[PDB]
Amino acid sequence: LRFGEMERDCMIAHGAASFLKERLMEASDAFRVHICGICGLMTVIAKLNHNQFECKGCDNKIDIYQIHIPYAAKLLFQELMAMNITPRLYTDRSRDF
Amino acid sequence: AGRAALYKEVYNVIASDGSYVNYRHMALLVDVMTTQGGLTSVTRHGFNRSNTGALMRCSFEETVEILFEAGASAELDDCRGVSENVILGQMAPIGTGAFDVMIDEESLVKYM
Amino acid sequence: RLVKALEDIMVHYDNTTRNSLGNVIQFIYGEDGMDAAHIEKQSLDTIGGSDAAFEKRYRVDLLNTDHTLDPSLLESGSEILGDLKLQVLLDEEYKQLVKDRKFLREVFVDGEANWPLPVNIRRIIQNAQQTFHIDHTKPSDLTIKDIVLGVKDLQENLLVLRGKNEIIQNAQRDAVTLFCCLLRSRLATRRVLQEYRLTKQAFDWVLSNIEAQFLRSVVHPGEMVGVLAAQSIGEPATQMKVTSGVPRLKEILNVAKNMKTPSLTVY
Amino acid sequence: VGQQYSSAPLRTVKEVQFGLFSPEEVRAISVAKIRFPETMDETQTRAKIGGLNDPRLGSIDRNLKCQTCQEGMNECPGHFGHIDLAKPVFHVGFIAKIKKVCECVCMHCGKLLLDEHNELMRQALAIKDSKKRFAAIWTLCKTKMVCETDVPSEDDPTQLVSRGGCGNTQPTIRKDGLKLVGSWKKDPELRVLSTEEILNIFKHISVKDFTSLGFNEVFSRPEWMILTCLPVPPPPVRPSGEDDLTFKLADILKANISLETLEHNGAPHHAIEEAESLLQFHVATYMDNDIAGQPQALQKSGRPVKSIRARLKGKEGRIRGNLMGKRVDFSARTVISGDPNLELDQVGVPKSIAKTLTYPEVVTPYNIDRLTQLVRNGPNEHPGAKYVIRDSGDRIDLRYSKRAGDIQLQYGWKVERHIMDNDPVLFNRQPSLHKMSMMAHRVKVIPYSTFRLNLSVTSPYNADFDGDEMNLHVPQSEETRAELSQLCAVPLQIVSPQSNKPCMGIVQDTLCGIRKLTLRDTFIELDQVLNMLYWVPDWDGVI
Amino acid sequence: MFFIKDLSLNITLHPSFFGPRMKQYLKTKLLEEVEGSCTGKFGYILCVLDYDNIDIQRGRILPTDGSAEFNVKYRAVVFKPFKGEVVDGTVVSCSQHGFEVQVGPMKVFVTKHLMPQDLTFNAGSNPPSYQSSEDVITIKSRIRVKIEGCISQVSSIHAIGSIKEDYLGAI
Amino acid sequence: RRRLKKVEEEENAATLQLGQEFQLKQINHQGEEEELIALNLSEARLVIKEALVERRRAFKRSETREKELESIDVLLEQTTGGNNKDLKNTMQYLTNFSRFRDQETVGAVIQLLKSTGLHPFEVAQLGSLACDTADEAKTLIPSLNNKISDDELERILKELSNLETL
Amino acid sequence: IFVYQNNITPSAMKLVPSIPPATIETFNEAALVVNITHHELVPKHIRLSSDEKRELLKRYRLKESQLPRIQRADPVALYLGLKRGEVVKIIRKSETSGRYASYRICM
Amino acid sequence: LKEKAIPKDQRATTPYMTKYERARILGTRALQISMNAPVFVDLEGETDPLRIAMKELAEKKIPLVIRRYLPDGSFEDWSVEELIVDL
DNA sequence: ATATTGTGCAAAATGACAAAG
RNA sequence: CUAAGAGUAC
DNA sequence: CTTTGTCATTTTGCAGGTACTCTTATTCAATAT
Ligand SMILES: [Mg+2]
Ligand SMILES: [Zn+2]
Ligand SMILES: [Zn+2]
Ligand SMILES: [Zn+2]
Repeated sequence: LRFGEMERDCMIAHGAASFLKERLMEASDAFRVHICGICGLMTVIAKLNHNQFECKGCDNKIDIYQIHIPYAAKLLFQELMAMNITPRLYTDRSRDF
Repeated sequence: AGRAALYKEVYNVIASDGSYVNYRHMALLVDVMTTQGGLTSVTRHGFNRSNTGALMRCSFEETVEILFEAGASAELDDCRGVSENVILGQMAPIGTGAFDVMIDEESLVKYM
Repeated sequence: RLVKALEDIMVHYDNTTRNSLGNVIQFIYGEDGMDAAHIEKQSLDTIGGSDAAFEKRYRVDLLNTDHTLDPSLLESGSEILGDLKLQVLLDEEYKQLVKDRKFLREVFVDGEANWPLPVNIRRIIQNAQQTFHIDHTKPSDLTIKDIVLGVKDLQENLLVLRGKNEIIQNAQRDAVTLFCCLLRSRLATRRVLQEYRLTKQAFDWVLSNIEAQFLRSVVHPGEMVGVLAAQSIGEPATQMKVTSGVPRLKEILNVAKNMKTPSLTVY
Repeated sequence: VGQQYSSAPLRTVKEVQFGLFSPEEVRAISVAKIRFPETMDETQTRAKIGGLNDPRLGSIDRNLKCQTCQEGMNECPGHFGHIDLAKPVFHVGFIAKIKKVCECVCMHCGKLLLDEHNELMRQALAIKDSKKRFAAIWTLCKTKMVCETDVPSEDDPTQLVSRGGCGNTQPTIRKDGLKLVGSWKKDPELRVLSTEEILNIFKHISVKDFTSLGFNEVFSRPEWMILTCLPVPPPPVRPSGEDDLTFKLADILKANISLETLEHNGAPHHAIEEAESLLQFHVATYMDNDIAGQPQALQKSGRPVKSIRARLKGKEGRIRGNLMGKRVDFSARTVISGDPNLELDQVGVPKSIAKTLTYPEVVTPYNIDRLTQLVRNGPNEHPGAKYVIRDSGDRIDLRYSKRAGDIQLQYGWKVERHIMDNDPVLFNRQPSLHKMSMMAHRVKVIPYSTFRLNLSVTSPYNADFDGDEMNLHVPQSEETRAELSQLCAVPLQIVSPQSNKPCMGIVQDTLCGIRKLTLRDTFIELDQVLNMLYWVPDWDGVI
Repeated sequence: MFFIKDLSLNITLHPSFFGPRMKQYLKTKLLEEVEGSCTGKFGYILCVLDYDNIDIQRGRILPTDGSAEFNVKYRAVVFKPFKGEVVDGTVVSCSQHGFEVQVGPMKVFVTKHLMPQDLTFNAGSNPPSYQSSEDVITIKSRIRVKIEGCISQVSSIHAIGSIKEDYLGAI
Repeated sequence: RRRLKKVEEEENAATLQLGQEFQLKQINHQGEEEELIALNLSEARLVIKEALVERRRAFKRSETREKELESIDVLLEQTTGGNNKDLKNTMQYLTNFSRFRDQETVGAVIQLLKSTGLHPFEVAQLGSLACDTADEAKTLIPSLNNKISDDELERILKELSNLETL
Repeated sequence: IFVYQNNITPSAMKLVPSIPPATIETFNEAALVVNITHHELVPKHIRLSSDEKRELLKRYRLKESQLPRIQRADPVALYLGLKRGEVVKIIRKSETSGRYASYRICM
Repeated sequence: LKEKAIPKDQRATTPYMTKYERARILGTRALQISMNAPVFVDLEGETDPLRIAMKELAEKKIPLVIRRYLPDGSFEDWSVEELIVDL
């Protein structure tokens, strides 16, 4: 069943954030992807069985993080990259609120 | 005075058919519309032009143009809006997400 | 469009209303800090009526006979007459009521007396009357000083903003001014001793219930009031000489340079 | 089974930093240089090396692991390649921006036209937000048509101070399709501004100049608005009958090879120019096929090609169609019926739906017995269980499992079992114009094929029983369950914030009935009084 | 050289472990992961100072998971070699390509290119050694060496030392 | 800042470029800035022993080279558990090349080097290396060039050599 | 304050900003015939001192941009002679609570 | 963190637990109980983790603290024990 | 004999253009 | 499988 | 001589939410290996 935009709006108005996250991630599509702390791109080669992570270009192997994002979000970021845009994802703040 | 007149017009529209809406909702609407010093329309030309985060702005209208402008201008999205966390699939900072639940080890020991 | 415009508006832990950027939309939610679900329509008694009717309803004089009080109303009803300090208390209370009358007549120019306010005082008074078995004939156990000081303490206890500086205190007073006007209009000395005939324990119970209900009527931080307002405005629109209804709503939200019926009102 | 364990630290995204790809960054992140327009080799059974489906970009076959990461199609995100373009081309999305930028900067010396010496320039540069800075700078410098090698002094307009200006005359720039034509003032000389010269002039813009213009030194420089290395999205982005993106990439490679051969072998300038324009057109339509004026790049079947911008915009784009709202699991939908014998917060659930939708309950000493009983009951009878998930992530399907014998549950395991009575469930009717049109109900399993709900709760849902359908969502965790029961429950919604009054009431038959019951004429005899008293569940038992 | 620095580590605790001995579990799990460890960013990590009160802070329940993410801050004694720094050590092994000197927890490989020409390898000696006109370098022999090249790997720091400069060699 | 990529001058002790996180000032866990302190071999050994004996006391409530080596081995076994190979090698190296015995001498050394107002890295190197003459110290430590007068360095090395015991 | 009859020549407008701290303000008589601030729609505007602005920002934890804005061409702002960065406190008759105090920063 | 944390002596937020706070506390505690966390209360036969969490909240035996974030990034720590549950 | 290639708002932005100094 | 179109329910 | 405000054009982006069923169609034809 489609969980449309205004259903999301009703859940927001109810204030149930965890249920909204559960609907949009565990109930539809949860994808674990790897990024590096230097460039926020998903261009990390991850060999999980060998336990080896490496971002070519940045030339790093310990500044890696894993994030759970919707697979549609990963596809969107890859389509942005293919269209010459860098949606760098960072796991810490660089500015104050 | 513009904000007061705007509230009066919205209230007249709502009460034309005899319906009643609490004051605070229309007050919030007109306050948002006039918070920038002028009349900010509820349109792609209005509220969507405020520097409030590219990801949430693109979810409304002119999506790809917004992404292109954000890339060219190297905008930083701090992921405070609801749409940003919806897109990233993490608990938005709203309702039950407007705080952090932590652990009081001292209290935990104190209980036994 | 409305939902998208207002989606990020939230009430924060300092009771301000802010968007995703932290910009302040309202320094206190709804200009009173109250949850809409806890608001009920009630009448402001001071604003209405005539000056003579207002005096008869509220004025209490311990030194004359035109606006005296029946000694049977309260236990010490024959000793308070001729006193000075209690007359001072009544004088300041009546002066405050007159000031509230003027203030409300300034706020509501048309004189409308029924407005939505958080705590329903009438229901509390009825509950106390039916709970403590007020017989309406026995002299009241209350003392005038008890009434006045209890009302003042209750006003001090209606906290919306918890800060500890001049700005926050002034904002708190501005937040509770109208509800305090209502409270003084209802829990006046004359009304308490004559119309309602509360007792000491009943009066204390009324004060505690008013305080608890007012504290329970405060909006909760984290409430997504923007989405709520957008939906509360948009849902009636679906049910829907001068343009009105949905076309006029469109003319308003889309701030249109040219509108179909530009009319001007001259007094 | 999900995704196997990863040792990388788990964090949440805090900031999204936008920008543009530098060509050297494109080359650094790429894992393969795409050169051949074909996808499969001559054998038609494998992917051609160096082609558009290079196994280093990710495996197009479920049976083969990715050649780069050695992970299945379940794990491999896909890895970008890169096409090294023969000549620079404009990015279709930035063309106007590029025009504005080149209209703000000298086309010969690559310096901003009006330095701080100019009067309005201090006001323009004092602006804080980058967009308004750029707008002011552009509306100030667009009408300046000379580099002004020498300007009157800021102190007074008597002496002349020479800036680093070449003194040439800037042209008036227009766009004719995918290219920019500049007309220099006749001493007009009209000529197409080559993308190479514009790229060169952008590379000569000083750091201060383009950071005043609103660009970033590290994340987006103006010369990165010119394409010289196209990133190649992996097969995940264009899965296969090839995708439209694959065909457009093949066309881009064909045009690139044609231009490169025409340059290598020499040719008249006309042929080189035509090949360049073809490459520009292909690259542009690969990103935005809805360019005003130009004709849409049709597909082999004669239909317009689906560009990436088409994949992102619209109600069915990625954002609105897949991110702001998406199809979900553990949901049901069916026709609704009224039931005066159901509580206000109860919802009647068909037995088949209750047997389909499931909840994962963690095995605990407090629920070992009943969970074991449900597992014994199996998935074909209600109440029962449908799956058993072990602590290792392995999933046991209760169908085909009774052959292996009774399962001995252990604490920490999960039993994915049929939804039973009093399970909180979100109940929704569309269009769902307000929060009351989506409320939490308690499950009551009933033996018919319709959702059943109290008559009083139909008003907030705006629901009838003339064929209306409603949707049901099952929370899958204790947190979501709890906040559904404690925030969205029907009783908590009785008084609406919309107009500070209750939104549910007595309606329809009961309303009529109550008016008939409370008339002064109405009197009831002893037997009917006893019946009516017993019909009240909480009646204290005194007549 | 030996320093002490302010380090932090993010540990995650399962719901099962939240008992009165939670502080003990956090402190022990900081150990067995940082004690005796090696990182390229800060060198070797040998021990943790100030064990009596290590700043564990509050912890943070991860939503949808229930595990708590503590950010334990502590003081750790580290040994970070640096380029061009003289330090003492002991030889433990020798070979054709060079010889290894034990400095603290690390082994520094001085290559055969980075000794005076008079010093030459000798495999005839048991154990094999490096012999010159005036001195011989054997197993368990004190020697001072200057580090001139460091490659910073994470689980194994590698450094290059030399004795070509004046007053470098056996003590 | 969040600069993608990074350009850095190569680390070089002689240039005193110890690293962006090895600067002179470090923000402590309390939020204030403190000088980047460096431990000489004897001082580091004493600090390690103090920490380990404190840990042993906490667990309980909850000189000559051979005897010292045996005692540190027994205490190391009692206090911590496994993965102490690096720690053991460091501890035995410290006991072998320890320039001082007890707290008083290392305190005197650190205050004497403090009196110089010199860089912590340089004073730690001076206290660690058992140098003899002055030009020898300068060639051992290029960072000391054009920082301290020759006579002062030679004399302080003389008192340090005097403070050497066993 | 310069009060003119019909208009100002634009060549006179450019020299209106003189050497600071002196400021020149132009008003048209036709725009001054009616005092706009007596309209019941116009609430009470009170300019804040720098100390008051600092206290406000401190107490509400705000930045300059996080306050509601008032344009430096608004008729009330021109009436009070507001300048950029100055904050006006607005006192309003509210129908939920008797009095409501807002603040607007001149931009 | 030191600058972000507002000292306990001058917290200016409401002392009453909000509805969202109560919902999330009950959800988190129920989830932890469901994952075999220790229970700090006596059980009268209740088996649902959610109602176990409710019983724990009724007598203030939940060892959690809310970190209420202010719009500027500062925060106040309120123990569940001291928050008043009136709603 | 078969693969390969020849729509209607309505706001915003922009351009043309008679008056003004 | 994909795409387009048509009809339809509230 | 250049502004300057001003109209008349050009863009140009959008157009409720869910849900069901069925039908057709996937470049035609000429050329060369
Ligand atoms: Mg119907
Ligand atoms: Zn990287
Ligand atoms: Zn791969
Ligand atoms: Zn130039």
